[PDB]
Amino acid sequence: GLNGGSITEINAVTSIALVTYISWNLLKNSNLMPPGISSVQYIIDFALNWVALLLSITIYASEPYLLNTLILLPCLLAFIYGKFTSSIYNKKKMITQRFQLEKKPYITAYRGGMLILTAIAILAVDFPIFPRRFAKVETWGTSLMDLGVGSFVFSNGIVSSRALLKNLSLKSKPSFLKNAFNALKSGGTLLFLGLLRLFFVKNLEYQEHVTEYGVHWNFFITLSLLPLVLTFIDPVTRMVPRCSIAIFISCIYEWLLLKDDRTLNFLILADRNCFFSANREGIFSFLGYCSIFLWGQNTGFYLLGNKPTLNNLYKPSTQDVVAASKKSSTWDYWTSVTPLSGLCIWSTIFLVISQLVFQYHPYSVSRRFANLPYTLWVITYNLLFLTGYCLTDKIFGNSSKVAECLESINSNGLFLFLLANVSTGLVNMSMVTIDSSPLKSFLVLLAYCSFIAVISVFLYRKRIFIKL
Ligand SMILES: Nc1ncccc1-c1cc(Cc2ccc(COc3ccccn3)cc2)no1
Repeated sequence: GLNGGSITEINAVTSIALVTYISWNLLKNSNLMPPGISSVQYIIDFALNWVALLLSITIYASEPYLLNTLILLPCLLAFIYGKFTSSIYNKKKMITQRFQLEKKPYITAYRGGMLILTAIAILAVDFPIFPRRFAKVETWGTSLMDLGVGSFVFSNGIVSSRALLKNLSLKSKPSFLKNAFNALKSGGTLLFLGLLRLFFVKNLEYQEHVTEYGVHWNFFITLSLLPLVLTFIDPVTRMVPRCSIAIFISCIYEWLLLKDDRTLNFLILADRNCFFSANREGIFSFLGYCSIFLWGQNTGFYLLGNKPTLNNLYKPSTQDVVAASKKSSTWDYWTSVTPLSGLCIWSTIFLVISQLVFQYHPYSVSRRFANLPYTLWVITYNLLFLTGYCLTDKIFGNSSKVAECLESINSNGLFLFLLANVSTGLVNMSMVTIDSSPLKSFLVLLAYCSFIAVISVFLYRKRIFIKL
């Protein structure tokens, strides 16, 4: 585990995604780049999106800051050059238009960057050029490979918020059993893949990873099982908002963990004799994952809309606020917000709460147990990133297509993820990784990235979408 590393290094390493996005937008608006599409656009996109992240993670991990400047300062200059070679929105349209869901570019960029980072890190973990401080921690610590799950849960909750809103828009309430069947149909593929991976592990008899998730439990099972519990709870969430339920669950879990020490002693040093004693880690982390999913849904609630609505800060509503504005009170005026102000409010509240909790916590963070500080840290980081991406989108003024690679990876995330896993397995069976000198490993990584990018672009261009 090597105890991991500090958070500030993690933020400095990850900011490269946002820096590259800003540089790409500047290059697009610089007007020098020729109008028709050609090899130049593809080369520039590949260099900006894939090569920069790989350079940040492995070779230039020691000095990230300098790298960022070398990405931003040149492009900006080119921008100005365009501005020297060269010597609408309607309120009535908003009033007349009803409530519909609208896709946003920054969400696509966010998901594409997340998926690319993961795909790179999965293969990069084996080679020696990858720094050892970024490896996953054993019991207590912070590392770059602990934020991958939290981010995924947050994004899935944000996405499911749109299904919630669309269901609410319908005039007839669907039956509860129909909702359960829809959840089962959604989770069937993940459950089937989990069982297949379990059987493949039986056949492999590979190395033990018991402390990670237990004898039988796995990430796919939890991902498939979350929605069923959410639909079971939704009846209660009708009477009180989701945020209060998440707070209550987290408080109960933390009190149970902290009131005494025998619970920790049993959770850490117990024998594996019966089934419950065999898979304790996954069962106990399920509560934290549920809390993260709930907060992600609540955050996406007002983000995924197209126009401001009444009390969209914590509740799904489709009505209009201007009619209320004739005699709007203080509460109705404060709570009904546009996406940016709501993001800012939640960000500040979570920052202050996280600072207090980190100040007065006796233990450290832990991924195995998914205690309170871990969830707080994940939520605060994700909120900050999302606010940055929204601010960039707003200042650049584009509203109402992001780079090609981001859209291509976003379209077929699951299939490309499985293909990436298969390719990493094959390349590991190909050669001995720990032997390779740095240049050879870098060349191998470059070839693998090129192959994946070519496959993704070819799949997207022919308009073929595969769902597994
Ligand atoms: N190894 C894994 N296994 C299973 C699951 C996941 C992972 C995993 C993937 C990563 C790469 C990574 C993704 C997301 C983020 C934070 O989110 C954003 C959003 C926008 C821009 C930049 N980052 C950091 C780092 N690290 O770990």
